[PDB]
Amino acid sequence: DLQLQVGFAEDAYKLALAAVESARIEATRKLKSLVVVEPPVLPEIAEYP
Amino acid sequence: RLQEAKRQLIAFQA
Amino acid sequence: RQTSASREDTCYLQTYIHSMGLLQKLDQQLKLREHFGTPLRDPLFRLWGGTSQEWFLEYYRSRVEVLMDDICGLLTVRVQGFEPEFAQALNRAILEESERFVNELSHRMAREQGQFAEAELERATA
Amino acid sequence: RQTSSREDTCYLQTYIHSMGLLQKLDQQLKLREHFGTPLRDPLFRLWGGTSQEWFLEYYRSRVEVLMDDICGLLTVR
Repeated sequence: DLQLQVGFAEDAYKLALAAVESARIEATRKLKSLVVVEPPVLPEIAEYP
Repeated sequence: RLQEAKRQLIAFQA
Repeated sequence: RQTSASREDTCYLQTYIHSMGLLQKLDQQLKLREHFGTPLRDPLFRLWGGTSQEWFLEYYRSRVEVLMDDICGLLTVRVQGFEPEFAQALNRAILEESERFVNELSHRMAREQGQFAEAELERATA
Repeated sequence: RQTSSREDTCYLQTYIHSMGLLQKLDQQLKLREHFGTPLRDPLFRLWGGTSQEWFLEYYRSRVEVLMDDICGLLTVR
């Protein structure tokens, strides 16, 4: 019974450390990017007025 | 929880 | 087409062809201004010297026509010129730059993932 | 785009014309100093000592955000 209890504790600890590591690595990755079809241009003349 | 379980196991070994 | 539904990239190309970013490369590679300023005989359809960059972009957009077929999903490009060889070369350069830009769009998203993976590997090694 | 669609463009369209972005832009580039430079015309210049709401309205008047529905493309002028 004590062996089963400590095995459950070890399993809980390893799954918890896996979860915290996964959350940590996810929390820093560059998930989304902004692609630029046309970058900002440098105007030569004035469009307005 | 793991610390408490290990403490119980090492206490009941004797 | 994707090398192993695809309207997004054809729309990207439709926007990209008529952009100053492509026009700068095209003029640096083919000297569009020199070719389009040659026909001094008519003043209505020639690129006058000393004109603004915006007018150059407007003239280039007038010369190059892009049409879409949604029911068939095909993009047709007609490029005008004052010599046939120049028109063919401009069309070829447009197609090559379009393919390069399409690939570069995904490569840009891949490079940051590569840097992130390198940093993760470094910390794991430590 | 997602690195491994129509919602992030909406978030961007709302975010570009927001005061939270405008305060960062002013702290970075000092838009208030630049938009008050032309003293000759009074219609299109940012008068000194104006309300923050008026500054936000002026910024929304200057920066223009357009979106191609069919394409999902956002153009900023």
